[PDB]
Amino acid sequence: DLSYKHAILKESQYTIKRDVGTTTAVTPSSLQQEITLLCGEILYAKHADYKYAAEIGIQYISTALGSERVQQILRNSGSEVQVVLTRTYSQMLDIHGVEKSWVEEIDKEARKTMATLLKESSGNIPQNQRPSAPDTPIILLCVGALIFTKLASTIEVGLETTVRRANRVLSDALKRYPRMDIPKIARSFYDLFEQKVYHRSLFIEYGKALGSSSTGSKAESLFVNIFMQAYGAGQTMLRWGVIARSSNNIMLGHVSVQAELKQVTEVYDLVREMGPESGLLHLRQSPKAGLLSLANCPNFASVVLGNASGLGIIGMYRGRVPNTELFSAAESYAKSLKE
Amino acid sequence: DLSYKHAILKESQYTIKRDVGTTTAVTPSSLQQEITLLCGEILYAKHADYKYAAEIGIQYISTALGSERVQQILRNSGSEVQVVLTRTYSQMLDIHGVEKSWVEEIDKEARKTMATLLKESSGNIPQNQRPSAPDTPIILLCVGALIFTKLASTIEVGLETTVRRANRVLSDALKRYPRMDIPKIARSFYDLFEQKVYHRSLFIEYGKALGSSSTGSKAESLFVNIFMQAYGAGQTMLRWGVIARSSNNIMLGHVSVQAELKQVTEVYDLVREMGPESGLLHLRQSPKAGLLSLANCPNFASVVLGNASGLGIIGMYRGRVPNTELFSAAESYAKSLKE
Amino acid sequence: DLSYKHAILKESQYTIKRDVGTTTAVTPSSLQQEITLLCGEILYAKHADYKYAAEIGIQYISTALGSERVQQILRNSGSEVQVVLTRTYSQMLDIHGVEKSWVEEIDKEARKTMATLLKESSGNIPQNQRPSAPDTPIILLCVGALIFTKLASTIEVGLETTVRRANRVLSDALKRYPRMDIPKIARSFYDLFEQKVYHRSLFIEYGKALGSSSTGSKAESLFVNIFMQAYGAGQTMLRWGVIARSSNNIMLGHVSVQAELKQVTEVYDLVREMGPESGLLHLRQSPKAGLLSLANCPNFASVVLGNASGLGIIGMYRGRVPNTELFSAAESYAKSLKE
Amino acid sequence: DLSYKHAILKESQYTIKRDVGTTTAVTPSSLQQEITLLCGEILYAKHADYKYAAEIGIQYISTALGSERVQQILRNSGSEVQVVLTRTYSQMLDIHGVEKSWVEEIDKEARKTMATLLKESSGNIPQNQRPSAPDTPIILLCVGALIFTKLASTIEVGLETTVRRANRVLSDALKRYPRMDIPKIARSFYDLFEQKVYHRSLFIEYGKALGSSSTGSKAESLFVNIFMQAYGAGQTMLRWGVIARSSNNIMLGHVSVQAELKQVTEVYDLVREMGPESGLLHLRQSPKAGLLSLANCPNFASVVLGNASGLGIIGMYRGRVPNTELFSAAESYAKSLKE
RNA sequence: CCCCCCC
RNA sequence: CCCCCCC
RNA sequence: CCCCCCC
RNA sequence: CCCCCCC
RNA sequence: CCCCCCC
Repeated sequence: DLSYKHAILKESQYTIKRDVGTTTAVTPSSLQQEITLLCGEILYAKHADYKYAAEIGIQYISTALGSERVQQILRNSGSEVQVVLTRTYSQMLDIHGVEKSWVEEIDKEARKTMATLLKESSGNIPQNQRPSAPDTPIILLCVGALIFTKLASTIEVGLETTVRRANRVLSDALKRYPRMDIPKIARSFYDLFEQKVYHRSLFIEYGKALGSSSTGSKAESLFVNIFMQAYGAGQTMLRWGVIARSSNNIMLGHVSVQAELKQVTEVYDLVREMGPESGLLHLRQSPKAGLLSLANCPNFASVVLGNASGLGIIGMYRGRVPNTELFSAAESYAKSLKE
Repeated sequence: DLSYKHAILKESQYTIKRDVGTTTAVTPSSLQQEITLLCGEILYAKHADYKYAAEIGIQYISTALGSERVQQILRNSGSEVQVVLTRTYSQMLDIHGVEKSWVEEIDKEARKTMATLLKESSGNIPQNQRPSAPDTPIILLCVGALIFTKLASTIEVGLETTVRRANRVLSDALKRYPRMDIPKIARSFYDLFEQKVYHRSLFIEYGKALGSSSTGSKAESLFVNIFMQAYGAGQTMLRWGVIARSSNNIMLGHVSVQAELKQVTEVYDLVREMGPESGLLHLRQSPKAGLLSLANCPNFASVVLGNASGLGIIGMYRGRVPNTELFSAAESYAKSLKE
Repeated sequence: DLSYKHAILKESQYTIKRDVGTTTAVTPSSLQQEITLLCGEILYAKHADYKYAAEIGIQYISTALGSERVQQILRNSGSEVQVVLTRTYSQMLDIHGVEKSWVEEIDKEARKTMATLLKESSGNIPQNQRPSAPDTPIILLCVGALIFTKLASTIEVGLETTVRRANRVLSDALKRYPRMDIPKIARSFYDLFEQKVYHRSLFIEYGKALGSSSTGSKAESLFVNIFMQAYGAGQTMLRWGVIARSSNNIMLGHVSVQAELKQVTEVYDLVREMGPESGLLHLRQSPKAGLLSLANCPNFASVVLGNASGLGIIGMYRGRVPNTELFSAAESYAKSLKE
Repeated sequence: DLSYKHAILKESQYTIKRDVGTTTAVTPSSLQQEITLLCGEILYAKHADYKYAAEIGIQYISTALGSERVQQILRNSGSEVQVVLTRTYSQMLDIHGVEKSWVEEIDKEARKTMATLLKESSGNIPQNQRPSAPDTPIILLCVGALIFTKLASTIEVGLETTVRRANRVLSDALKRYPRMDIPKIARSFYDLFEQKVYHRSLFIEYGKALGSSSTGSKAESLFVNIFMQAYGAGQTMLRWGVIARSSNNIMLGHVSVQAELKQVTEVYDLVREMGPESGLLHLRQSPKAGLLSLANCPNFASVVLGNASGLGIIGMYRGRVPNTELFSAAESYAKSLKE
């Protein structure tokens, strides 16, 4: 059945159309040196409103890939959003859907903070501490990638995890910019990813275009590391299933587990059939996701969760254990094997 | 998963573009006999500023490979830096991005030192002690290759190791040039490698074009020896893992180590899949590096570090030991086997 | 039937008469050295109005072919437009149908830009950067030829494609003239081609008189390359049909495809019967075009479009697929053969 | 389509007219014994200005073919240049477009060098070392033919290749004339070929009139060897395509390659249709060149370039690889077959 | 009615 | 637009 | 550039 | 319905 | 996030 369902979904002669009357903003590569400034003036000043930081990160992505490539990416993502270009005025940027009041506020706040830290201090600002640093857009996109790995999770868990992991992953940027509010920027990125779902596809295309590069700075290598940490998002049950098989859990040989193993292997075969893009299904909110669910094998899922709980892997996972006896037996065996 | 991640990174139909508006300097082979002089006038005099010694070494590399081949190397490294040629003036060199004041200072300092060592002494300067010696550019590039092997490490460790190893590796050059400041030249080379990342690719191409040569002087053989000592940079955990497997450590048979051995072998298979260029991934700061990390196998890494500590190989390695009990048990077994 | 229709259209003893009371402008060869200046003063300055750039390109064509040959070309194109010669005044040109205010504005804007770029800069303007360069009329006609290849398409697609292709085809001219507005010049050329349809015949005659030349500059070779890229305009279905036959698509052997293959071969026989001038039928808007339509073979057209979609050739083609089942089957087989 | 494009270009009832008000210089055969002297006084002396050496070689060509035949050659090349004859004065030559100051400078420099090498030396100048040697014009035309083979390439590559190949091809002349500056003479010939394009036709006519001769010296045989090495200039992709077909590359059987093979064979059929003069199309800058481009078959071109790269033939070819996956696969297969 | 991609 | 290696 | 042995 | 830990 | 010793 599962192969037939995927065959129906894949073999479609008709293309969906959505967001027909909508538009979005991009910034041409000719403005990259400008957007960098903006992407850094968000980082070293303490701003009251961090509402469009995610849009500025996506603007930098658009400068990197190019306006035409970004339009093509949005078009092939199933969304008929018409790209609107970015202009300059007196210079500053007039990004579509980003209020000019916001851009002026961010610029003025950063200029005032820079003046205050230059007047009082000894005037020895290093090359990495200024807003026009060239890795500041990647530093903002690193907060974006941290909150990207938690798009399958909830908002509160995502924000808490982003802040916790960014105090260590982004320690160097925090030292360079003492006053960068990872919570508010992470909230902005979560809002962008939820509202504009095609920007998940744009962000993934940037991740690919960055990982495929021949050279990169440490900021881009960090961004790619986090982006790849997001790969199996929304499918931790499959990873824990292969973990359970590697652990040689005895309760995998139970009668009901052996009964469901056929369709479990069917799900894994479907994973292989989709191939490399299967991992990005839940990150993209591809409607095709959910063909990879193991919820139709309650006993296998309970055994997998029990094995994970025994090994300590389960952590604070919020999934359901359908069959509690199998869960407890698997947990006991996994603890025994671990000890 | 790891094979799929590498498949995504490798199978990219789009090329990255960076350093679009930037330029760099090369020196044509027709100026090699001139750059040699410069590359040696850095070595036998005591200079206040050693800021661009690395750029002069890279200039000699550009003379060796050729301007067009160097432009091609920079282009295929993912960087759209426009090569700027080198000219002469009254003769001395006007290298782009190298201030003419610096070149004049180095030349004048070397001429004054030569006059002082000729007026006072008996006038018996041998053929190897003069700045126009033909192995002086390779002697400078040897300090560069020593600091090249420490690009994955930190700056202070790199400089300390460079000086310590250069007092023995480069003893003959030090005898020939009593006043050559390995610390400042090493600092210059570290600065060049950090700022201009495409010059890592140029330096690797010189290493290949030198190792592939049919003949070479002892300086070039030394440079190739050091360059090959840099091969596995940034991946000492994989080397220590194969060391642990060769040592037949009993704690490799632990439950958790045997649990993680599958994905460990996956990392090694990915190493084989990339092939010869895998070793140069961290040296080049290829963003694709980090697919070879064993950080997702904490128990295997702890066992490997314990085995290394028992054998005395660990030295002063600064990696983390995740599971301390496995580390201590492996260290005890490794010491027992060593004794 | 199709041969009979073409026989009726071809065997006509009566000549049509149109544009009887209309006139058009030409420029004699004696003014070529003057028109060149104008054709280049459009290219290196930033003009508010680019309305008659196409007429200036056509004026240069008229200088190249000659006034009498141009009148003959207009007469044999089915249009009874009376040629009006070009005069000079105080020197500048008074082209018929081109307001003297426009010519004065273009000349003054170019002179002011030249004065600004000479006063501020170091006064080292090369021979190719000045308006009086002899390939500037061909550079303008290259934008005209780019928008010529998109006369069967729509206006927006034509302009987008012209700009995209001119950033690469005309990179050297863009470097020579940093401020040349390919969008506005392309709009002017599209307007000319739509309003004055006999100028399509003039432009084709220039393409022939240029391709037949024994020698030419790189600009003229580029113009001929683009002009020949326009050859099969308006008939991509025939090209994709021969592509499908070359691909040996199995769905070509379907019952309905084999039913329609007879009249399909009739269309191809008509193509051969018309011969070399068949390709220029849609470019010229020859009313005889439409005898080459494959719209009366819906199943063959659907199979051809499916084959193109499978091979990736279809791109973003906007034609209709009549029979969706054949389209999908052909697409599946074409993808299978491609893989 | 390609056959129709060539049919349009070939079937033209109108002849182009260019260079109407221009003139050029020829030298009658009655002055050959004089021009020989000049053509050799360029070779054994060290001249500050080598500006018109190419014009002197072309003058010798004009003496060889004859003034009337040279005028006819210029006329049938599509250029309406009026031949101006050459006169003598007190003897020396007054060549049109060649300043008499230049001729006097060359003659005086050669006479002074001859006096210096006769006064100091033992006075045993052999018959081949004097300027009046009868193969000196052919020795100059050999540098001209070396730079002729690189007219499709760039200026810097052409000059570098000319010098590199002339140190070996023209070793005997270099021994006879120690001070002959192949770089400056090659620059002069490149300038002539770029400025006066009809002189490419004259130079080709000399190549034909020399190859058709019943007897010749070793200089003329060398000139014909180089001239024939120039035959396929500007079309190395076709030669590499037939090389790939000879290599039986498996990736030629790919789906897209087999898709494009039809129009590829169309290009080759057009090559056969034009016949012997097809090779000289790019050398002559015939505007008809570009009908032979394989740029409209990106997958075939990528496979051909990959095969060449595998066999080591690609060298340092600067063409584009459109489809990188096909290029890499073809390169791998070609290396495997080579090994 | 016809046309509609890429180069 | 085209061209781009070696001999 | 080409040629290059033996009979 | 699906998802849900850690890095 | 990754890296981190010695030669």
